[PDB]
Amino acid sequence: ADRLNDTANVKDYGAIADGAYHPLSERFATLAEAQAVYPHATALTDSIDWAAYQAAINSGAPHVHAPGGHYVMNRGTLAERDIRYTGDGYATRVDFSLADGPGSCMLTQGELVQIGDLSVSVVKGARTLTFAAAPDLAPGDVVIVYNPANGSWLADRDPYRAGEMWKVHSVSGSTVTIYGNSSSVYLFSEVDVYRMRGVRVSVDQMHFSPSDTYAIAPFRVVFGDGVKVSNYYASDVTRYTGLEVERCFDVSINAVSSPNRSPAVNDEYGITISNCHNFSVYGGYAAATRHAVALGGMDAVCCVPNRNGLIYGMHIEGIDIDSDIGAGDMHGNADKITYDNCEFRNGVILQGRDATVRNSTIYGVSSVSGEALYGTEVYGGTYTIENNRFISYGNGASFGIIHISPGTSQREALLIIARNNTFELPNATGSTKVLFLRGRNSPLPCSVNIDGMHVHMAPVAMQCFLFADDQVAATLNSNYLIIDGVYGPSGTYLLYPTSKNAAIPTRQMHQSGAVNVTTTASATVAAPAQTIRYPYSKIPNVSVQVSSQSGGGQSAIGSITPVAIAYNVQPNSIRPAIMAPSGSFAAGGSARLHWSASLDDI
Amino acid sequence: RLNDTANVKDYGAIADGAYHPLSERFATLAEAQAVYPHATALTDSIDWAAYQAAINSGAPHVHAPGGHYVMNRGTLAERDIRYTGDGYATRVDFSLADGPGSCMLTQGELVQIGDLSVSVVKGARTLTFAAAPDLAPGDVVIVYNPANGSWLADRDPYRAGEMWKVHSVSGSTVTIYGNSSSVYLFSEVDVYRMRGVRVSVDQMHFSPSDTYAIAPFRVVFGDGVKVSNYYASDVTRYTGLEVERCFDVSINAVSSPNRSPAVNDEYGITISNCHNFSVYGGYAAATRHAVALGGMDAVCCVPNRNGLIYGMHIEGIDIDSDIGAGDMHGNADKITYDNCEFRNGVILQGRDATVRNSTIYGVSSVSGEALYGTEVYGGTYTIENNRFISYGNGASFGIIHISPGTSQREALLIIARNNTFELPNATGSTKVLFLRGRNSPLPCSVNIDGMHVHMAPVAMQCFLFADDQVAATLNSNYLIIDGVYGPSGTYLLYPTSKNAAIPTRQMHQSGAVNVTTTASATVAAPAQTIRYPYSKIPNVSVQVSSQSGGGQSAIGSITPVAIAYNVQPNSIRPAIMAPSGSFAAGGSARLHWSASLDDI
Amino acid sequence: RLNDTANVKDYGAIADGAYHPLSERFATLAEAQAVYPHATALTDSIDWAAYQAAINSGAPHVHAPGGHYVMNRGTLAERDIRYTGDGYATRVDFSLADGPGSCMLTQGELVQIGDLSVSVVKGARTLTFAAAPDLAPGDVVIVYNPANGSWLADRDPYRAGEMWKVHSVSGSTVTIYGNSSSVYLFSEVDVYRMRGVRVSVDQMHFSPSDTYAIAPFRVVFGDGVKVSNYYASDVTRYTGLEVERCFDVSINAVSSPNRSPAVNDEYGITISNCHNFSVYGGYAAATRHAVALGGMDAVCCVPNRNGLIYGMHIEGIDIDSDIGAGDMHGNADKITYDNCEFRNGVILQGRDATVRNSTIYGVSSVSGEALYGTEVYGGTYTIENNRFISYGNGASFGIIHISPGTSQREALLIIARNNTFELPNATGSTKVLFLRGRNSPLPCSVNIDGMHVHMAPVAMQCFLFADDQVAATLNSNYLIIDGVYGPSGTYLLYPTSKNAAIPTRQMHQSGAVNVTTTASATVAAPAQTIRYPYSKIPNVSVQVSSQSGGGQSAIGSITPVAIAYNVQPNSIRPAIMAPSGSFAAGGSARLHWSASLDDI
Ligand SMILES: [Ca+2]
Ligand SMILES: [Ca+2]
Ligand SMILES: [Ca+2]
Ligand SMILES: [Ca+2]
Ligand SMILES: [Ca+2]
Ligand SMILES: [Ca+2]
Ligand code: NA
Ligand code: NA
Ligand code: NA
Ligand code: NA
Ligand code: NA
Ligand code: NA
Ligand code: NA
Ligand code: NA
Ligand code: NA
Ligand code: NA
Repeated sequence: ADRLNDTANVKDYGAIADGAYHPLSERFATLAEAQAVYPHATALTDSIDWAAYQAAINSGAPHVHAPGGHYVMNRGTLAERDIRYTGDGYATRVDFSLADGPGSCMLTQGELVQIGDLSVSVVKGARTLTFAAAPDLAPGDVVIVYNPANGSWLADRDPYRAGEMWKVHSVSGSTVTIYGNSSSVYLFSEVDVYRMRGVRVSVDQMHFSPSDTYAIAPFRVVFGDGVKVSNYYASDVTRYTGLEVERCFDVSINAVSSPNRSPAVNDEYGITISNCHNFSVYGGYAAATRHAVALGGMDAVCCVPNRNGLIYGMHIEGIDIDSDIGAGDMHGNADKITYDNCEFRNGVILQGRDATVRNSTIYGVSSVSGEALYGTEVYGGTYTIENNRFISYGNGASFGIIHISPGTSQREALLIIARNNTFELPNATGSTKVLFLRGRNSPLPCSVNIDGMHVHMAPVAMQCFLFADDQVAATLNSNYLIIDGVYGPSGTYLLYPTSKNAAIPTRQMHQSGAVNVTTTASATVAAPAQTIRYPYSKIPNVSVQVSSQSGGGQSAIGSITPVAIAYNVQPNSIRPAIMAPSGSFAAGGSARLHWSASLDDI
Repeated sequence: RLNDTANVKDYGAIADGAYHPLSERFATLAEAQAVYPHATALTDSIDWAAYQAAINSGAPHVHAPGGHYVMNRGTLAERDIRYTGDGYATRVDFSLADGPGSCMLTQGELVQIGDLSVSVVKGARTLTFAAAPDLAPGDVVIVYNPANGSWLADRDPYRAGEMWKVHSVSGSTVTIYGNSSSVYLFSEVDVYRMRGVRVSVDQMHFSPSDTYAIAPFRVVFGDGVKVSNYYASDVTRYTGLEVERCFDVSINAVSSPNRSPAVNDEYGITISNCHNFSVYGGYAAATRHAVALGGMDAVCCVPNRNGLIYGMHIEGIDIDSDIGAGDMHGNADKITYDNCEFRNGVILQGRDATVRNSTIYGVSSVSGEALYGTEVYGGTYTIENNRFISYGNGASFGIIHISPGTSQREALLIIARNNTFELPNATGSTKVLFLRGRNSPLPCSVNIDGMHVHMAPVAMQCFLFADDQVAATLNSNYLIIDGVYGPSGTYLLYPTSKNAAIPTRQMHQSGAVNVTTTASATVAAPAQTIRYPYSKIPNVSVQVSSQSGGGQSAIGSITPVAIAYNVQPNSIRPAIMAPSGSFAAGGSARLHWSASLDDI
Repeated sequence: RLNDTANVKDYGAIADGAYHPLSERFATLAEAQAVYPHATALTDSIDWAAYQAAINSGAPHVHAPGGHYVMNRGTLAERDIRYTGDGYATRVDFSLADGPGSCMLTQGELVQIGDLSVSVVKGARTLTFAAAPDLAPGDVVIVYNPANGSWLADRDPYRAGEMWKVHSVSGSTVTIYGNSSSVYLFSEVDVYRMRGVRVSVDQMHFSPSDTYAIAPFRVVFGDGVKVSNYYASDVTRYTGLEVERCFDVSINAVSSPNRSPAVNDEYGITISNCHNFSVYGGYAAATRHAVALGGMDAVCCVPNRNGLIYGMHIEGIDIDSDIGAGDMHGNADKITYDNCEFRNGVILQGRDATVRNSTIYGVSSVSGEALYGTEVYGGTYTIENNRFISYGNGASFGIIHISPGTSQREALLIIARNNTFELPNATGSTKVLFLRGRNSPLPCSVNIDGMHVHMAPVAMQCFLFADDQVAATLNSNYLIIDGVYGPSGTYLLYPTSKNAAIPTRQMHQSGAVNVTTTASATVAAPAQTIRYPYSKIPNVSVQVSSQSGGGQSAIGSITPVAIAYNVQPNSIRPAIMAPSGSFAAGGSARLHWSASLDDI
């Protein structure tokens, strides 16, 4: 920068910003005259507000301030360097309604360039990269490995491609020390390697409205490193999205208010994070037709998964539509994304690998089923669902309240961890399934650990706490199904048994009871069948014992030493009994028959 | 205006910490008014006159450079506005102001619209009006029940109602973002449109009126309100900050202490009748409530709802009528504290109240209640992953004490999972979780799973105490008490006539004891203590092995038949019997036992 | 002051990334000093001279517009101050500065006051002085024990003490916000008053001295410190940011990487002897500790206390002496990490240390320890709702490894509830949680509940290993191991002579096996494997049913009597006996069993 100023105020550069379109023709008779002031002008139709804005950026000033006003922009702006954008709050409205075509937005874009190849394959947990020749990298650069094969992350969509970003600590010869560690295997002959020298971009106290005609965010950062978004507003988001960051590293978004209100067609996102690493979204209010927070991807080099994302302390709202979908998104190109301490009105999506939601209030979508947590684009790894309060008005019948359904694209074993959750299901029926695991010709094991599943307001026996099958295959491939720490209506199966899950090892909650009996003149005195509140999927492991009715001292019953046995054991009932060693009891004696049950295959 | 930023000093402020009346500068009121037309009296301060002049320019951004502004009148803005200062050095001091509006007030728009024609059900995602409504996308629509106590009877201004942002309107049908928490009968509610103001404050320090109880910075009918890097001092009467009847409010990095006498309020920051609010990343301190969640008495004084308070350091002081530093008045629905520190105490009231992930101290009362609530609507009270520390005895009030009354409107469920309790002064009267209905009209049920008591020096009364203070019995669907640890002799549930009929699930326990046979038909082991006694006779098992665990069948010539010879809530005698005849004296065995309750 | 915003370029800075000595502008030192009285030599840089001149103006707000400021001296401010820049483009570079104070320093006031007359107890909420104290509301009062190692003996500067904000003073009694974590004997402590500076920094980039180990931006004796949108680069020696002996510190959206050789420290950001601090919303990276929680050696170098680190991405690198990226030195009390990513490793040390809701990787050592601590005071170490991933073997050091020594001051309780452990390189020597006292003087007790091991390829050594490396026995009140899942053959607790006497509670297990009778008095099933072996003989039940579950009583002419024929820690033989005589061969039954331990 041989720049003349450090802060550029857009109005000093000629902006009118009175909410009307003012072409350069209002001020200049010819294009040549206009270009003598604004060399970047291409036509006299170009708006004065745009010409001024781009002039301010072209000054080189690190800080570009747009004072209060309604800037009517019929072209996008471009910055390719570190920049801090500010306004006066909601009063600074930057409106791209009239802009059309690629780049119809406030775009800031860093540098991405392909570098030399690796000579050593990256393993999971690796903390160095080794190159065939000394790499063109310096401390602080971001290095990206990228697998250009379609679907190399997940086959569900071609742009779901594998790869990863790391910040560079140091370089020694041909070995690069990276911060963090590798989530995945990257074979050296399969991946291309890039260097990202990202731009540091900040936005604060500004309000944007997007193009009416072209689906693009009104403020967009590409190849950012150290991106800061605060106190950011959108309005008239009538097509696509209010904000997007793409192929960025180290992104912090807080106190945003960026609602989408577009027709439900293909996207409809409040804010959009695309192919980013080390991002945080907190302290704000997100709203949309479909996804208030959208975690997606685009189709370009280094379109690697969203990874290492923390979305927390957010109010996340959507609306009822025909094809109901959760307001908190996660597209399948996701790894190590965690929602924590959020409200979802309504619904959350867990997809990709290593997906987590904790400490949240989560509503079922307004479908017949009322699924509150849904995912199909499932890579595998661990899906963690902990300390949430779920509320649904649906029936959980065709799709579960939690519904996780991997398909042929699954790449690793899946483990679903669901611990200490509450489920408020006032419209539950005998078909309701609280957690529904449904493989769709899944190729690898899918296993479940439920521990702490408290169902509130259910008016009748439900189908089950857990439903587990494969819709296509003859059996579900799984290592275990654990169902523990449940509460709900009597008659609700722990696991609904089918031929598809009968072979899978299972652990099912311990249950117990006792019943008073009066003896008959019989060798065996069996209680009537005692109901098991939450039926097992198969005959449980049981105990039975005898005491007095009161718990006072008692040994013999009449002249008989009573021998406790399990006379009948069903998945849903038990008949404890006592037998005489020889002969028969006398009629009229008294006892209490105790029983317990569990399954513990793992 | 020429400038979209108005700097208060550029409008004449002195801001040197002294009172400068306009009479210092102008000989007559007319002369003053020729410069400041808003001036009313020559006593009005120059700092105030400048500040209102700045706002009156219409500038979206009003900046008060460093200085001590001595304001003896309040300021008013009724539009979107961004306020800034230079940090703690920008001190806007309303000490000398008295009367209504003795503050920096920013206020939006609220107007009544037409009535609904369809009752709103729980979970509803549209509203239907009798005629096409005067709403546009982005407006906030508020339903309001003007009947006193229509949320909770405890206080007349605890009225029912709800705010939603408008997505779209088709005919008479409005599509709302989010969903309805409640039933709203169309003949019982009024409907309002709120077109709120976007208000920001950053890098400013306020001091309130000395005489009139009003926050020094107040936003009413805000939408998209942003507060950061905000300080208060000399908060000697009421509060340091208030937002009222706002939607979408974000408060971070605040340092707004209260230090007023304990009388009627004493709030660090105050959130009154707001929806979709967040408070994080800050330090809150007060005499009573460092963070206060309250309400006022005006139209659309609906419950605080959908609130997230997280990552906060929340401090109070010891007072005579001890009360938690983290407040929740009864006009609260779906308020969640997460990852906070409370030195000392939190309150859970209203409906669907939550605290998770927090370090929570007992107040400095005899009882040392750490979590308390009485103005209880119902729904689910969730208490998870906390570490509680109390120096009290938990006797009259529990360490967790939840006590709904006649005002309860829905069944209550208390969920207390994976909590730790550090109770170095526990006694034989200590109750860890005390559910006490006060003539409650509806069921109150409990699920405790994971309750680890540390440092208790003696047997406590119980992990759970559950009763109704007035009624003959407690109305409840279940009491579950599982995953506990504490001193031996502590009841899982303390049994009384008031709770005897309630279905209960109680932690599995077990043991074993070696015995030597006597020349008897029955050989009963000594009484084995049940560490955490049950509320009634448990469901039991008994078995027999060798003492070593090596192979053993017959004992002498006798096939031993395991039985439960006696069972108490606090002990058991497992035994073995001979099928006929007697054992010989001197045989050896080990008798095993287990116990649980599982009514639900 | 003539100025409220001072712009450093208006005060003369060039800031073009080159060193410009004052000699470029002034022929003589007399002329330089006439403009810049603070100039000491003509070699002093123009950028530095301008920056110090801007601070010396008294302006509350000092703005450094975009530029690369080449500072060959440090700056000093001793008052409330707001620093701003234009973002990453404002680069304040102290590379060329050397010696003490080679940084942007802002420092408040600390003075010794009068002594206490009453010892402070745990939970105390007032302080009583021998004479009326020199304190006012809002001040911070600090008690300090100057004896070396008075917090932990491990290091001399780990001294006891505490900070509180003053609410009010009545005679000689001070009312404090919050409460006392500790006992402070009045004869052992000195008392100080801290009148801290309110300091803010936003939108700035720093680089440190090349030669002297000091943060480039440093606050000492701050109160209400605010850091946001802060960057560092070329952190080649020590750290990018440090706050020291501050109260109420909020740090968000920082990007401050360290990249120094692994020698003695290597910290991204550093918090030293602070209270009521929060770090959130950012990205921290370093050679050793991305977030460093340490201390210095000076008066009032009290423990870090009441700290919340949340929603952070925390990264380190592989080094020879692997160490966790999320630090906690032993001088820590009530520090909580929540909802963070650790690539790789976290440390829990001091007292009352917590990590929840986090994704935690094992460091790149042979053992792959993910959570480590040895400078252990005691209290409660809470580990909840985490997902651990390690590529190590957990053999010499556990995945979680907590190892108090002789310096331990209070009983230790480790609470590990609902964690998941991904251990693809686990072996028969792997220990998930390893408690290892090193001649510990006080009890160390464990509650594991919910420990789910994923990807382990073989039986591990144990879920819990607990011993003392030095003493003949481990001093402990209890070891609870519940809610586990992992490979078959993995011990719940690995038994040794050192832990054999400790009360234990171990997960309930069960099974069943079909048998066909022989012509025998006793029909025993073969040994049934217990998936997770107990540390000693479990408490068992056994029963008999039909194989189908259909009705069955007698087996031929025999009433079957269930017994525990053999019980080992790792297997069981349920059996049935005839009361007299023998079964006939060829009858059918199903023998059920269960097991648990519940000493506590
Ligand atoms: Ca669209
Ligand atoms: Ca629908
Ligand atoms: Ca008051
Ligand atoms: Ca008190
Ligand atoms: Ca160093
Ligand atoms: Ca290493
Ligand atoms: Na022309
Ligand atoms: Na119910
Ligand atoms: Na008004
Ligand atoms: Na209108
Ligand atoms: Na309208
Ligand atoms: Na009232
Ligand atoms: Na009405
Ligand atoms: Na034998
Ligand atoms: Na040092
Ligand atoms: Na028996």
